[PDB]
Amino acid sequence: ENKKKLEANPNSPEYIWEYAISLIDSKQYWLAQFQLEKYIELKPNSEQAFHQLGIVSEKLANYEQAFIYFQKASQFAPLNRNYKYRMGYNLEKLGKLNEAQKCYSLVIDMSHPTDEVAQFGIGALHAKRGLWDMALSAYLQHQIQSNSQNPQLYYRIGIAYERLYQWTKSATTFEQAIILSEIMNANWCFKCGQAYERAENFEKSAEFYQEAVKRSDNYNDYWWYRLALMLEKLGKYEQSVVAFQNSRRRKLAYAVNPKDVIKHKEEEFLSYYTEYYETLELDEKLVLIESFFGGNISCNPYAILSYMLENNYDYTYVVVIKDGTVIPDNLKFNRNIIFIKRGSDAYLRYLCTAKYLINNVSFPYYFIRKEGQVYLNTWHGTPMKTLGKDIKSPFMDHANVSRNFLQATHIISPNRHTTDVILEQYDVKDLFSGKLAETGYPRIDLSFNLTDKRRNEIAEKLGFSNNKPVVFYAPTWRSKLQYDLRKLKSNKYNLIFRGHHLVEQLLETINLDVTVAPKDIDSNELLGFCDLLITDYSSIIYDFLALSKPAISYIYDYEEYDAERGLYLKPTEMSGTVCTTITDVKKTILEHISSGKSNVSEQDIQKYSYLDDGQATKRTVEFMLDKDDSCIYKYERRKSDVFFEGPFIPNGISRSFLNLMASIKDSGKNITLLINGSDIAQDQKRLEEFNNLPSNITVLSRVGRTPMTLEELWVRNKFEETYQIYSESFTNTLLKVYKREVRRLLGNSSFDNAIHFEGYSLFWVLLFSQINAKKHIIYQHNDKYKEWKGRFPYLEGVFNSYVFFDQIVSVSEKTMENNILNLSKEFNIPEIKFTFCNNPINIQQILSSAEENIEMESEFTLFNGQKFINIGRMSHEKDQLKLIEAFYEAKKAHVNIRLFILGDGVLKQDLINKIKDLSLEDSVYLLGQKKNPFPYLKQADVFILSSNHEGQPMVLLESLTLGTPIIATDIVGNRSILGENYGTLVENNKDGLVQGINAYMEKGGRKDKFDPYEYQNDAMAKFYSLLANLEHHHHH
Ligand SMILES: [Zn+2]
Repeated sequence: ENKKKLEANPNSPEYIWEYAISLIDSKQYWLAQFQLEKYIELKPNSEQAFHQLGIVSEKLANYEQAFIYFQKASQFAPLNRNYKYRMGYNLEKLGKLNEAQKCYSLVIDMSHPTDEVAQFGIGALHAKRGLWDMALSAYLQHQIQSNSQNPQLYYRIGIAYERLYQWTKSATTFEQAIILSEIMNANWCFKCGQAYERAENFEKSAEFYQEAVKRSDNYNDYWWYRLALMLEKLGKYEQSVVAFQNSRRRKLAYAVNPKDVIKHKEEEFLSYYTEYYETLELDEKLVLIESFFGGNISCNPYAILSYMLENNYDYTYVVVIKDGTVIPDNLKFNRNIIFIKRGSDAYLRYLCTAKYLINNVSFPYYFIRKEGQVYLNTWHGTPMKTLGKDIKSPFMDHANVSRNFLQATHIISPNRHTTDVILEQYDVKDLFSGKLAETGYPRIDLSFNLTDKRRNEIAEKLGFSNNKPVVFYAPTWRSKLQYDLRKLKSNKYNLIFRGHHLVEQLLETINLDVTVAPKDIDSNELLGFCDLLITDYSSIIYDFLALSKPAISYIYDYEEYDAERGLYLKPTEMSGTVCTTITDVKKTILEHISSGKSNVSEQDIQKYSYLDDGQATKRTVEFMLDKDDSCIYKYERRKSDVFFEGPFIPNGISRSFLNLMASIKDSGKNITLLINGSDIAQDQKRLEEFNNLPSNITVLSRVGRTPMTLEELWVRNKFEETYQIYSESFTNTLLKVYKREVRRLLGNSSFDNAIHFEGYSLFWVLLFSQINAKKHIIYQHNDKYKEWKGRFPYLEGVFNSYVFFDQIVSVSEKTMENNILNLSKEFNIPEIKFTFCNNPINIQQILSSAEENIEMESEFTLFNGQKFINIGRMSHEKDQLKLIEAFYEAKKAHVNIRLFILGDGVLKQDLINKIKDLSLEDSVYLLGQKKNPFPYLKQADVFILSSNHEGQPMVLLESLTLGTPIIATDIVGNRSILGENYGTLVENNKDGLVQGINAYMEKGGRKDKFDPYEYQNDAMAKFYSLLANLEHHHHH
């Protein structure tokens, strides 16, 4: 490329070496030979010079001079292995076979015993240079000499055959490496199908192309394309089209570009899933198995997979694994089992194609059960600590589990205790539209039916030559375990321990009689293998009680663990022998080993283990395939109404929602509330307002992003940017997002009424329009047109979405007509859709707050003539300056008067400044912010509201139920609640408030005849009139 003979300045080793290497890199070997001879004349001790001369002489086919040069280089660094190999190669090319073989032997003996030349011979170093004829010969020699059966060696042999264009030998060799493999490799299956194609065996080529795409974790369009070609050559045109259609990750005509649409990586990942969800067909002979997020293959899903394997069920099985997941022995060398990694492309496709899904915890947030899919959630044990909706530690942490139960069609239980706890503590009893059957855990079958074969294999895999008793210690995650395992050192029994992968790795096993159970052995097999079980707070004890063996509940830290996790059971009512010290554990072990007595109470077996007869897996499988209804827990579901309040900001909307919740709490219905848990967990005051809900409220929280296709992301982003109605197809595309999201959150649930109570959040307006309900209702708490043009642009999208609801309910009749005037004609909403419903009040709490809470009251209210009260925020909208000015004028005519103000705010200091101006320091008192103002509101004589803007003046009704009358400025908020019949209204000026004070002092409080129960009965009757009859379920 470059001459570099440019520097004709001679005799310089630097320039000579520069020119020589440039000649070698340009493959001008004969020309570089003379320059390296000149360098050796100058520096006759450069090891690199002898290295290059050996390379040059070998490229020049001077094999004798190559050996001489490589030898002179090797004695410059006898620890260099590449030199010794090149010595042997050039001797082999020379014909000196024996001298070369002694060289190869030195190369082998001086190599680390897992470097490739150790397990695969000297041919691996030929392969590193592309010398495939010599690599194949050495591979074949090393296989025959070692009788090796390593699949990796057969793979390297097939690679050599492939680069020699001996395709038939390459294909058959790859098939051996695959057959000899513990788990079939997707990459190997492609190399085998590729070689079979080049050999023109199309049936074998299609066979292994099919294997490759079935087991490929990542999407490979190339492999789908090659499979489709081979299927076409075979004449299978239908399957050829399917593979051709799948030769593109995205099949749909989105008419949009992914680069301009996708903002976040999660959006791209979810877009592939959503297409798979909508387009891929279910395989009626496919079963997916997942246990503990693929971290291991154990528990109930493993027992079901094992049962259906040994009974030869006609299925293909997909087992979900992670990196480094240990594989049980009975699953190796099985072509009917496909291992795919969680979260991969194959994971998403198989979640959308497997007809039968089996899990013991939960699928991730994006999983949606397709129609015709069977999802069996087995769970993973009898619960013993605080669990689910009572765990406040991460807010709404159980939400995806409650989601998964709503996605499930079948659920199994080990005992009625677990049935009650799961259905109640995950808030899904009335919503769960599937089937729950009490079959007992199939994992217990692995303990009952341990074979003498497997028992002997576990014994030799452990190192137990004698039939000494086996003691199994399996505690839960939370040093003492070191002290406890020394104290249990004994020759009388074999001690087996299983704990957390972290605990077992830093155990220091010497000085210990203990054996850490290998991770390839199931815990239920260990229960049937052992003779005595030691545990503390693990649900594995209830797998044990039906095995007629002694158990020990060793609970040294019951105080600490109960304080942290809250245990269901007291110490005296746990199973087996309850021990609090380690010396008592050893004493109890030897007592029971010698006596042979059982120590498990039969009352415990009747509570938790009455279903364990070693046949639960047949019951579960027949239940899942809808062939055995004998174990179903049939019960009556309540009808359900679903609500949305918002993010529970403490405001007028939340206070009205809480009052409505208190009024309907004993209606015999399931009141469901949908929330966004992340929007509430941030604010301490939002959580406090959320915690005031009645305890019977079923609560579901959205988890994660909404899965959307490519065009669905564009359509949504466009709508949430322009808020316009565009066409029928555009609207249907947008609404398809929210019907899918309703399914993701609720499954096949159905409700009587879906009530969007907030009326603001656009996401929840479109979502509630798609809930399967008999009636869809959305509230209006304000003048929506003023809120739209004042603060919230997205309210335009809400107005263009009122078409998707049946009723639009305002919180007052005045507000209703205002909303009709501003929205009905402008947005094509029929007048008949609009209605109103007065906000409910909690009469019992108002009455209880005023009469109870005998609290510290200022001495200046306790003694006076006429008392006037006002609660506000000093936000200028309350306008307390016009109040104190009307007071100064009203003190003239009548003087035996006092006034009190509650609250705090910005315009505070200006109030105390005005206190001295009117010289009323002893006639007006500015009390603090009171956490319970109802004692003051009852004991006062007049409640004054001088406000200029009032949104939800509910204190006005509150005071009137307490029997203390009202004077309030005639603004739109105070008139919407009072009108002309309740309370006394005045103009919004100083003179109007003085007239109201003076009119009260002559004539008294207005004789409005306000009945709090009449207002409550009217408000609730209007509410119940808005609900549905026995009408038909639908979505919009
Ligand atoms: Zn409807």
